[PDB]
Amino acid sequence: MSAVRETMDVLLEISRLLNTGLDMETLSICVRLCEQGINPEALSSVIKELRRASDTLKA
Amino acid sequence: DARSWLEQHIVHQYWTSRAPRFSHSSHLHSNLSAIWDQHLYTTDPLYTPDDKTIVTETQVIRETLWLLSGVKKLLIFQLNDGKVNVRNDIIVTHMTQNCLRSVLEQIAAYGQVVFRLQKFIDEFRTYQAFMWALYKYFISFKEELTEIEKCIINKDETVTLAIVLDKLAPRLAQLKVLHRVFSTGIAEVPPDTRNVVRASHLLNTLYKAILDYDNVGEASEQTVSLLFCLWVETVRPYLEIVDEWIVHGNLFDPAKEFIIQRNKDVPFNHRDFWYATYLKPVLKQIIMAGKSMQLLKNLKCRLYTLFLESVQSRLQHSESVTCQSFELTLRSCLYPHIGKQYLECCGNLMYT
Amino acid sequence: MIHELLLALSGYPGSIFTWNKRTGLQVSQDIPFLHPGETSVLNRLCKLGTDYIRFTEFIEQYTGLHGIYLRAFCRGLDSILQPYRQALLDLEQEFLADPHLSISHINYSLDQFHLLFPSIMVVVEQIKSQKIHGCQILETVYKHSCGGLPPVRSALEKTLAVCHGVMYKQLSAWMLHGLLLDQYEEFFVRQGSLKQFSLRAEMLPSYIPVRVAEKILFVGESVQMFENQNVNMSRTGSILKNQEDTFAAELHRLKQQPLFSLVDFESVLDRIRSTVAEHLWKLMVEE
Amino acid sequence: PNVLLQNLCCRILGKGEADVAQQFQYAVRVIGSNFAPTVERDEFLVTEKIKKEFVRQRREADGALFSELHRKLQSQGVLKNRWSILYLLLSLSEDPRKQPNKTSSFAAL
Amino acid sequence: LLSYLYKEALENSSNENYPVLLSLLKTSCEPYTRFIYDWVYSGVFRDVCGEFMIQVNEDYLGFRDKRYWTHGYVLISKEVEDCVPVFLKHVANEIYICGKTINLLKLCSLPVLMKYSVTAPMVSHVYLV
Repeated sequence: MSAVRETMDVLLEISRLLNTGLDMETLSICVRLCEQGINPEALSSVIKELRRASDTLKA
Repeated sequence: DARSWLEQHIVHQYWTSRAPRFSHSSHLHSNLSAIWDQHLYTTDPLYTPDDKTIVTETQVIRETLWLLSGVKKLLIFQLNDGKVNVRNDIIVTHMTQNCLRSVLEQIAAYGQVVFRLQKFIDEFRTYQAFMWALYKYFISFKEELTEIEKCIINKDETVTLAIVLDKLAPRLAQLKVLHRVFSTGIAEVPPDTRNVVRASHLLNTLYKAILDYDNVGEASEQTVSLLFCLWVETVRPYLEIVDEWIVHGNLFDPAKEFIIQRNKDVPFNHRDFWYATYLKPVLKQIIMAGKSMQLLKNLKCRLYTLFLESVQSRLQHSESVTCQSFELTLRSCLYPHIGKQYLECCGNLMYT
Repeated sequence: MIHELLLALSGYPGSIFTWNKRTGLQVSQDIPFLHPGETSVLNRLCKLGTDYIRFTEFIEQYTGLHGIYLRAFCRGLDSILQPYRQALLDLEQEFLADPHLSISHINYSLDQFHLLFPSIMVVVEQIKSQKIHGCQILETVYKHSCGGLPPVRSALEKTLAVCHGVMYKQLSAWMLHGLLLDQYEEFFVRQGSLKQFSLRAEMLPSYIPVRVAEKILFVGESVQMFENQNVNMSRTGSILKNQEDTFAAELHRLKQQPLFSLVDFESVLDRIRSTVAEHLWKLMVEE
Repeated sequence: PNVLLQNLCCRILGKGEADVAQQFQYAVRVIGSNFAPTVERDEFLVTEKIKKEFVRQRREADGALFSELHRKLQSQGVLKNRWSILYLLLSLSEDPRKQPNKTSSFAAL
Repeated sequence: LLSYLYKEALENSSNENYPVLLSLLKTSCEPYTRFIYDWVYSGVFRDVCGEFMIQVNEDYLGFRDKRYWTHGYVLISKEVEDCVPVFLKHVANEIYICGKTINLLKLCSLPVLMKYSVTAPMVSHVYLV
């Protein structure tokens, strides 16, 4: 548990600077899926459709 | 599921959009915005409906509480740390967008000063003592803030945007006459020599300001008390250098600047060197005392505590009813406080 | 949230109050349900937990560089944590009383420790970076207490008190019958009757004149020559004569104050010299 | 992985614990398709693109900062999937510029 | 151990750890001071139990002239007793020689402050026999 948390915290530093605009929890899921093998291009695409879908819904 | 539990026991999020949204109430005059928007959308052929962050009515007064003393606000845009302004998407349902902008722009410009005044806080001697006097008012100004915070958590809520707004008005008028003092206070950084004129002339701008407010006071004497707090704690090292210059003979100064251009002559053919600075009658008392202590520590042969006490004794009987008018009388008690020590020091000179 | 934050500030990490050994104890960025504004004031409270574990390692490292005024300086550092830890405990009983609280209340109560703690953190880093030890510890804290900020000028006098007390162990033994107990050469009286004992300047406080240093040398040198002969012919002793009992008392009173003044010290350098000054005159007639 | 992607959908929408089934079904489809990413593995190549992107939004101070963060990141844990995370973030970046339109009337068309 | 405990008694620099070790150092000196007075009021070093140098001294009936000319030192682990309250930098050498002359009458605050108050009884008894 110690090792994992310490990469994430360094990982959240980059995400807020680079302007990802994702949440903490969601990022951990993105990283677990990668380590289990996912394509990056597909993964961003899914995130994007979900993101747009949430904004429209609220209004 | 835990996410859903949080979402009900905490008020719904409005810094990120992923929480559903209220802006309903059963009164007829509280859905004013939905009515106002509708009007614009049919009258004006060219209307641009903004993308509005739905707020969360009368929680704008909680962001006024934080903003006026406390931390930088990352819920609203601040272009820099001396320019506070309010995002153009904040709506409260029981007013117009524009109407809303206008109350939040008054407190924004009043939180612009306390936030600017907070960047001066450094966690030489004169500046460190002016910092602890500004910082002292900030911990007593949050006492009233933490009171108004317990009012909104109490059920029923009570507060609206503008109802505790004329309650925090004495402090509001106190942080503005701080602004006039401070602009005149530090605004000597581009000026040449940072040495004695900055320190002297910020004690002198405090001195100039207490005449402008005390002698027109007695209808806001709230602002007279504040400028005198800032003076009694700013004058506190600058008098106690003069206390060490007599009862020990020599004084303490920074090793990178002077705060009074008090200098002692190491060879003996003159006593002390003077260089003019910025009150004016008190400066002559320093010359004559140092002349006499400078011989007596090389050749023996043959104040702050008192200030506070003469101030208090006027007070238990700023304005006073044992002095007229007003603050220069409590000061002229101090010119005898130096004087009772000063004449008997110079007494000892001729004795050797 | 409120009570769990109190444990972050007595130096105990959650995974929410994560400890990093670079930038310190910090709140983790944009965790679910934490207001933008509340993370900003929670971060000002975490700087008072960052310098607090940067202070408790500084005690345990040097108790239980080398020096014996360093560890007197550590019991100098534990005394400023004393009101901090009481104000964490007065938050603690309030948040057991009811669970609805604002973090503005901890912000209000612990700003007082946001202007003692930065001003003392420069003190311990300055000690460890010039590598200084000894009687120049007493000099190092003293001239900062000359400096601005009333909280800090009263504070550092309490830090002054405890290493001034280990300076005072040196001057009770050096005047007892002589013999300096420094184990790492830490004082201002050089180690030398068998060989002549002088003064060093590489340690010697700069508010105690060079001509005062010798006022302490010579009275100790005169009992240093009976440390040589035999301790029952002493002009001080501890059963033999009552000279030392009087000296100790004058010592105890000057010691027990958190500020040390030189005018009072120099009047009892007279009395420690003048009553045993006639002993050495009554030596060399019969010698 | 079924659980992880479903939880991914629920979290982003901030609600819907079996109502995001339709979005989920799509996501399972996209992921089940294949890609050939231009630049495949190798840590140097992705770091170089991130720095250029930083300069372009005029965030220089951030470009310099990130590079220390990258060395740090490595030190904390070493993967063979390191690159996939850094490329993922890269693509998923957001520009500060412009308003992102309305969604309060764009929903309706 | 007893000489090591006085060395830790000289480190009194956080003065809450010093009184706790004082309690220890003083209990440890109880058997020790028994071994001081047994050797100069009878002139025989006694110690068969515990280690503080185990000997009983060498008897001699061919000698008489100080009794012992060989038996080692009485404490031979430092070759003269050192660094326990009692000054011992002449006092351990003056219990030594008083031990000889009882064999010629009979048979054939500061750690330095308690050091110096015990020292002056102990120079006074060595001159008393």
